[PDB]
Amino acid sequence: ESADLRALAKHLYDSYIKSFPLTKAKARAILTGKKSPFVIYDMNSLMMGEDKIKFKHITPLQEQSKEVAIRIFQGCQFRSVEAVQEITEYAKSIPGFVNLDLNDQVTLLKYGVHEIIYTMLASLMNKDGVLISEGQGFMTREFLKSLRKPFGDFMEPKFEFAVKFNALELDDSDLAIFIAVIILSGDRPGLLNVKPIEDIQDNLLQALELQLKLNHPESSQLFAKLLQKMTDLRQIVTEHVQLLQVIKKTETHPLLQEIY
Amino acid sequence: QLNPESADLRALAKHLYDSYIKSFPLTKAKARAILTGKTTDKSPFVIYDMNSLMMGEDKIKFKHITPLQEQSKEVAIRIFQGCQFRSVEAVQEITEYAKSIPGFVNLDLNDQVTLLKYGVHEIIYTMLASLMNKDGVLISEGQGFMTREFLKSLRKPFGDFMEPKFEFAVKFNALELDDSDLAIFIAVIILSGDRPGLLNVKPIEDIQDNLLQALELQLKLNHPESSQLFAKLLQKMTDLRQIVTEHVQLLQVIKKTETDMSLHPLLQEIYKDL
Ligand SMILES: *C(/C=C\C/C=C\C/C=C\CCCC(=O)O)=C\C(=O)CCCCC
Ligand SMILES: *C(/C=C\C/C=C\C/C=C\CCCC(=O)O)=C\C(=O)CCCCC
Ligand SMILES: COc1ccc2[nH]cc(CC(=O)O)c2c1
Repeated sequence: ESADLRALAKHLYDSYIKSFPLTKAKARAILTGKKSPFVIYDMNSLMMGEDKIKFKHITPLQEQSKEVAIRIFQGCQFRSVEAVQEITEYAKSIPGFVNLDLNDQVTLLKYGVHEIIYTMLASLMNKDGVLISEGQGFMTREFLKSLRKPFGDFMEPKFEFAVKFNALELDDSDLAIFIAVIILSGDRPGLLNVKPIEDIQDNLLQALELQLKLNHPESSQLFAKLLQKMTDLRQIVTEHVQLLQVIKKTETHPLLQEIY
Repeated sequence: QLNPESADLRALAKHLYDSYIKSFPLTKAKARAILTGKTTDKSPFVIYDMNSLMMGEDKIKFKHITPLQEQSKEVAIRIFQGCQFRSVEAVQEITEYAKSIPGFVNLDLNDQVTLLKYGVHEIIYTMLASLMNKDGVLISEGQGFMTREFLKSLRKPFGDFMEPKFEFAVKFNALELDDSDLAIFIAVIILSGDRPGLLNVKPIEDIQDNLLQALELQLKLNHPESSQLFAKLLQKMTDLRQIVTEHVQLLQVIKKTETDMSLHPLLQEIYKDL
């Protein structure tokens, strides 16, 4: 069976590499400084970042808000929607996932993408900032935290999580299995056939356990610690939805709003 | 097979179970015995409505399980004040249990308080599942049984307090853990280290790691054929967090809607800036 677990782990890694452009290994090389990314540390930096390197985001569109805080918040949305498709492609590569009731596949993705988005966003963050637009840029943590109204605190919670999550020192091969475990959560509301879902997650967990023991022999109970982080993830997610709610108190296209 | 390493983990498991039995008067084993209505000496009086409640005070005498307020003129309030007193008593039991966790009393005094402050309700909900089945919950140390529907029809504010507990319990109980398992799981909850405001996270994480090791072996030896029970159990910890958060919000509403109802100081201190 150990062979089958290593096969699964390898398969997930390969798929993870193909589905996600910017890996943690790549992101870390850039973050530690081991072509420097454009650093957005203030307002003028931003404006030059958009101009000197048209960030493939919302910035191009007219009739927006031309208000930095609002445009930054919306760029986060554009990228999130983009990430959702990468996550979806990856999910279909998970053994058994496609064979699940189609409604359940949609339910799992619906409730799983936010947890995965923040998990992976941690790979692109350090206590000082976050990598943006395929790593071409680095947006300062301080800059983000200096945004007015409720925008100054929308990213901070992700940073706090990232700092702690990153302490586990997971690599892409570990993350590939962890992400799949998140997707196959049988406790998502509205599921029609929980059994198959838990059966797959059980096999994924077994693979994750072996992966962490072979990959980090020195880290006692790393498996247990990683699973505990699920608590942190869901907290950051619900917390995110709440701010997202309060946002409907600022009033920050129709087809665009439909898309995002 | 057996080695000095796993031997130490088994000794710790035994210690924790022993201490658990000494700290908690109503174990899951006793709870299930009463619930499975097996015997004729352990039969609880069932409170499923007002009249039953009225007569319950007679049969399953409540040594003021509900704060001395005589006829508090309100079922919802009396029941509520009743669960408050029980919670305080449970906090006392858990506190006694915590001191038995190797290394716990050796940690910084402030962290000791922090760990109890954030771990207490999570443990209470975990153990409360031992006293529940899909139809109700044992009360007054097992002498009584209050139905889920009765509690569910209390009143706008209160009628919603227990449902989330029951929902959790039905799923958690599906794991079929026994007291020896829970003693370690509860110890793991207490020694988190990821609690807000901890001064020295390191020593705490070292203790928890050893407890997680103890829990892992325990589950595999006690539940041979229950694949990934360990991981499924740890995932339940997020369910507990949810319950607590939701319960806190309910309390805020009660605080404002019932300005004439006192809330226990101990509990108030625990929820403060939580
Ligand atoms: C926006 C919110 C989520 C990012 C979505 C997925 C995370 C994984 C990779 C993308 C990160 C790179 C990037 O941020 O573009 C978070 C923000 O930092 C807002 C900035 C707006 C994006 C340029
Ligand atoms: C209160 C309702 C629910 C119980 C609340 C908390 C559970 C705490 C401890 C359980 C023990 C678990 C263990 O140690 O195994 C119900 C009442 O008590 C009110 C009714 C009183 C009648 C007026
Ligand atoms: C229903 O009344 C209450 C009031 C305050 C409380 N604090 C802790 C609990 C335990 C639980 O949630 O069962 C509780 C119950």
